Amino acid sequence: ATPHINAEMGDFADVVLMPGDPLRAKYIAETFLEDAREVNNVRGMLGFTGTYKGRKISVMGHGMGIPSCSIYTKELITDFGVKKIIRVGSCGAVLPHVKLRDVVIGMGACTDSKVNRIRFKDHDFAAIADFDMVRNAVDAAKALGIDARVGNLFSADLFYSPDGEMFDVMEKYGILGVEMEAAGIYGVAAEFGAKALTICTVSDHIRTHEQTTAAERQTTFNDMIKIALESVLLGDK
Amino acid sequence: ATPHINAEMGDFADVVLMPGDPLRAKYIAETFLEDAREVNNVRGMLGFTGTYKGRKISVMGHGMGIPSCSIYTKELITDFGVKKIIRVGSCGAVLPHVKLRDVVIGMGACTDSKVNRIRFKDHDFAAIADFDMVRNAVDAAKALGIDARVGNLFSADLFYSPDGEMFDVMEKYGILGVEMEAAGIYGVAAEFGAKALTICTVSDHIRTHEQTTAAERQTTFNDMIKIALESVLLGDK
Amino acid sequence: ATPHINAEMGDFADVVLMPGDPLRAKYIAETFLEDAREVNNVRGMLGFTGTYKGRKISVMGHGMGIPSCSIYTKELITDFGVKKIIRVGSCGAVLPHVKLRDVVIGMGACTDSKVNRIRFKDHDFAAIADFDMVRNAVDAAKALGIDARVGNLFSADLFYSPDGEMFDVMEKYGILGVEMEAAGIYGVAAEFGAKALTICTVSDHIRTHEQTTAAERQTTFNDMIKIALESVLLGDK
Amino acid sequence: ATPHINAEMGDFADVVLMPGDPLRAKYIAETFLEDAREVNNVRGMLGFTGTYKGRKISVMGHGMGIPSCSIYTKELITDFGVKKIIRVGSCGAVLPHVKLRDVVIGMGACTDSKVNRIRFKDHDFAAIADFDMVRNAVDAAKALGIDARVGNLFSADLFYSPDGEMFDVMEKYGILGVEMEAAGIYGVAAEFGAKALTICTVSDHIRTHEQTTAAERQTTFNDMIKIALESVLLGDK
Amino acid sequence: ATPHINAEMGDFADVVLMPGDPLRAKYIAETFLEDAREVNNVRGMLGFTGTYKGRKISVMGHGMGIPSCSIYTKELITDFGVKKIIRVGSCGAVLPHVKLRDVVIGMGACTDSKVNRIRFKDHDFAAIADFDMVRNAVDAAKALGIDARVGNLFSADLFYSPDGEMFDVMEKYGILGVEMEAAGIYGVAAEFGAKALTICTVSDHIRTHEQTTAAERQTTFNDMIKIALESVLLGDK
Amino acid sequence: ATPHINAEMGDFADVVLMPGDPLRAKYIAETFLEDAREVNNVRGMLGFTGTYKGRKISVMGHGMGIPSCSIYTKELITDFGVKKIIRVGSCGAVLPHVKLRDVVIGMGACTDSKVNRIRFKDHDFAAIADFDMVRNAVDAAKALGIDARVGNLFSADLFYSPDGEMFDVMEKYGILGVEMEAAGIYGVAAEFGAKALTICTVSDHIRTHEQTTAAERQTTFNDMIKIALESVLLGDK
Repeated sequence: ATPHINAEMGDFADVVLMPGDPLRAKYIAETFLEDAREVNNVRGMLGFTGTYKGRKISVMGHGMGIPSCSIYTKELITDFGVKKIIRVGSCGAVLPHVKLRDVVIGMGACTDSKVNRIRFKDHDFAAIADFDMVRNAVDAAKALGIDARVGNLFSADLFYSPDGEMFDVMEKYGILGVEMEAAGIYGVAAEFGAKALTICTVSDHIRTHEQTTAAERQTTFNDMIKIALESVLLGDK
Repeated sequence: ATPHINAEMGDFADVVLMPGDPLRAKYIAETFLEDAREVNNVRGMLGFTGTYKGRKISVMGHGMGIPSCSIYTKELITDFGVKKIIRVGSCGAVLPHVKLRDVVIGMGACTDSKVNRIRFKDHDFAAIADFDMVRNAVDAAKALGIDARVGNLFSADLFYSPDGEMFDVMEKYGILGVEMEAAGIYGVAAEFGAKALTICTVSDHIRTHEQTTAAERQTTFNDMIKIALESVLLGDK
Repeated sequence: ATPHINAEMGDFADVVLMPGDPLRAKYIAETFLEDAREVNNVRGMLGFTGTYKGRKISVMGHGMGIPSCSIYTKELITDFGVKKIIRVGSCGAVLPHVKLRDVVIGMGACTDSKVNRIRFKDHDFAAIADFDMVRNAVDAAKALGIDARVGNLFSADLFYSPDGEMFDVMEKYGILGVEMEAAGIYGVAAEFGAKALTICTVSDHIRTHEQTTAAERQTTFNDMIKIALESVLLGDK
Repeated sequence: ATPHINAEMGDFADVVLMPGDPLRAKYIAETFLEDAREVNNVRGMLGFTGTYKGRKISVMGHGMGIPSCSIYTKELITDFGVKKIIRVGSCGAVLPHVKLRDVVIGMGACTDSKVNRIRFKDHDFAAIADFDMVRNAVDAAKALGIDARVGNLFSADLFYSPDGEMFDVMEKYGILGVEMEAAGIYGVAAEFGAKALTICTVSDHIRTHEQTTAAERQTTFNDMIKIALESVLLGDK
Repeated sequence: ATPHINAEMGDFADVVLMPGDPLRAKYIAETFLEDAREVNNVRGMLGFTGTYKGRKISVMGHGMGIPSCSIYTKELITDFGVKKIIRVGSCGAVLPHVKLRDVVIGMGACTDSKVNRIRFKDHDFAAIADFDMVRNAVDAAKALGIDARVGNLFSADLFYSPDGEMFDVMEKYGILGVEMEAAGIYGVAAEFGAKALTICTVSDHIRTHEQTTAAERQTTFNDMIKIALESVLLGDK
Repeated sequence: ATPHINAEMGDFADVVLMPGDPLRAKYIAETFLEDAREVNNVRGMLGFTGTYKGRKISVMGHGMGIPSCSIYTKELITDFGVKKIIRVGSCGAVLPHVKLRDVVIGMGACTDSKVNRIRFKDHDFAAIADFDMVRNAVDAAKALGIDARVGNLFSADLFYSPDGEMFDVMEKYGILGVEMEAAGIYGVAAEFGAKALTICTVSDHIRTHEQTTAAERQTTFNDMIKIALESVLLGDK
């Protein structure tokens, strides 16, 4: 047990899927995991562990923002022996040619935060994902007939940024999606030596204002989860 | 409703007390408020509205870190008409003379987050609280026989910081307590024209590694909620 | 004696009001103080010490800009035993709802300077005044029928700045007045463990370019100086 | 022609291998390509275009440092239709487990330069390689029996950095090798919408000041050239 | 008349000598100038205009610190048509081979201040002096039998800096002396197209805490003022 | 001897002229030098050593950009005993009055780079030249009938910069010319206690793209070379 996780060593698997919403963690456990048991709920941040096709896989929320997820990722890595972390979430798109429901693989993650600068003596630290985990995800995605876009994500600190012009800048450099924690998870991974990956589904477009229809929204969410779980399977063999 | 709050205009009172833990919000609502009704539950971020000495008071968690609490605070103001936001929580003390169970009123808040610079054209924005709210808290505390320490808090972005040297700097300029969102809340209030204040209690001492036992923890927390509540009543005249 | 102050320990009272202009210090000495004698004049910075209602009080100029006043405050603190510093001055207003002749109290102070960042390892240091000194000033004010505006001031490094847009940002973030040293004084106070406060009178509106007349200037100045002296007495009770 | 390249559009192939040294470019042209011809030489920066297994491929020196390689990469993309760019060079290792002769593939590239921040509104731009090109390079190496290391490189502006503590920070965050231009090339690629990748051989080890011998560097260099040329062929399939 | 100078157009000569102490201005006027009249005295900042060998010259204090001297210089250039400014002052040395009483001419001026960055889009602005004025100052010195040292000065915002480590860096890069306004003057000069220069005598040593004696100081001061005056004559040709 | 220069001790004169292009190095050596012998050719960076009017001098290219020239400069000073470096190149002019074919002497050098900040604890280092070398050049030019302009240059990192606005800020602050390495050389000269100077001729206007013929360029280039060479002889007196 750590200050933010009421669990003991062994209660978590070596790989953890982390959605933002703790309730999404509940859903994944009850929909894709077999014999899933609740391993944590300290601050309502539900966490579960179970088996997917015979492999033990844990699921837990990470809260909103880099500060939130950084805490949870550090403890899991340090006190629970977690080796691989896969974040599953949503992102908004700036690129017009990037449509809704598109699966985005965060090879790297640009950011608004200063976390990386504090760690890297105010130099540019490229927050990147693990090559093998990205590869596995790509291979697992196309196996399901889904075309995933491997590229740059943008981790924002402020969901409500006062700098509108930044969207134009993001588009010019081709960031695939803007979310709020990929870069942080990557910093934490590099610092404590673990492997990480962030997979997102474009839920809404900053330009062509439109969100996914609830039904299709949940369908694509499940496609993403399948992609994640399958990549893990593909990753240990 | 908002993308992070499943409530309607009118479901929230003009004053909202915000602890970090969703479960603490529920505790306050069920122990101090009368006829508390759940008004929010999207990501388990429980929100409740009730009564206190006739005064309509709301309580809701804000999560961990500046980016998390910033989203909720902004939505409560712009979408639910909240006028005053009072953060209740705990902090770590760095100064030798500051002891556990001390009540710290964050008149100002230092931070290593870049959210303020993004807003203030990369200059120094003194994230400060509302004066009358600070004063109201000192009056309520004094009436309760609880001596309060008014000063600067430090909102860290990384609970697990790689820069252990910063604690010395903090001590050097006498920061009363270290926590994770005061600066962001003060940043939001100033941007959207609201009033904010963060009250904290010393739960641990950075230097002399002291922690409050479970019993004291609950006791001091109660004293803190008591202070914030009476504070609001004082501010009505 | 110091390289900037030709006096010995005892020549200065424990509290010292500090106007910008040394000529204004001479004024206060002979208009408000009793038995006030000149204790310093090294660089024209006239310093005086006398009595107000039997309380020993000193008055000395601080020059224009943070680096200037930072020298005098530092020296008074460490070599002349000054406990409280109360800068009394003028400022310009950006907010339309802030009228000429208004007395603004600086609870916090933003700045274009880098001094704070040099001290605070490039982070965000909230340059704040002493709380007790703030309410004391506010109380003295109301005792004279004056309702002071308590908030953020902005200590500019450049009177003639090549950045006009900065005023707009100031307006949206509610800064009450633009002056040039509160931030520095607050930084010094925090570094050497002393208490400080800055009270200003709106001499002009930067937006609606309207200046206070020499007549109004006198009347408001007297009022402010009165407030500062009375607050001191309140702090002795 | 451009101000730095005396060639007509069409003289370069859609893919360009770029070593730091122009003489090494000539070496690759005469040693690995068939019917290679000199397509540029304005400043001794030799540029050749020839064929490899029937595929048209160009080779051109890029010079030392981000400013030098940035000029060339941009011009090739914008005025010569170059689609892919592969930098081949050496790098020094700082991690204990990264041995000499090891082939390092820069999936990402950290940096000392301010070029990225100048493009990215002073935020963190994660300079990354093209996922497909990285994958192809890994497979090409695998087929040849070479175990490639995929990860983060560090592009330094100062070969002789007065800051030696940086090497330890690099070691702490797992950078695989330090060179001088990958981050710049990746920045240009993202700005002008092209594909890039840098492959390096570990020729020196910062910690245990060990270096490769004349024989070791010639042989390992050719292995790298093969991996690059083969990764391209693999990319057309 | 300006917000800080009650003089009128024409009251100032095309060149002004600007010592730090307003009193030194008085001394210069009442020693090196004939028919000198007090054209300014507002904040005790004495400004006189006289004649030196038929050459009309003004002298005026500028206060201590970049913000102070920036105001006076700006107004003198913009409203009083002053074409050349010559700051005369003391400076502490850090280089061992620099001895007390030495005459240092600042061709350039490093700094801690953020004023330049605000002016230069956060880039590095080389705060330099006017060449001809430097060459003339060297010549005047030669004729007077003095060997002046031309190089970099360091204009510090903080006389009581929290980090003495910076002094080692200053030494490392051979800076001749540390004062508090050269960089601000040079910035204003460039911003408005005026010519400026700063001449300093080594009043003390940082490493070897040794201050110059008042006796030596007076004569040295006179030697420097003579240099600055002789140089003005050389520039008129 | 060094990893970037395959020459030996004594093979270089204590002074070295450095054009950007190594082909130019060859040109200068075969047009102005007597018995010039090739001393280095490693990366095609042609270095020569000869005699001009009895005085032994060297010429060597430095490549494009601060990083490249920083490498060569450091090695010449620390490993080959070079006492002074003169960079001979071209620069684009922003000021209207600065005409084509004019000779600009960089007394100081503003920059886009972060190298100086790395060396000067993130403060403003005034990248300046050796005064003596500057005045010798202006004199050599005057003797040749050319009135050189002495002021500030801007050493840019990006030849193809996305921020087109910087050109107006430069214009406002009077920079004489834009180029890519002066601030870097001056930085190395300061770190290793050597003397440097950069002379440039206006090849074209960044504003109105006025382009001069290769013939006029050739001629003007030679004038600059003659000035640089003569100044060296004057430097021996």
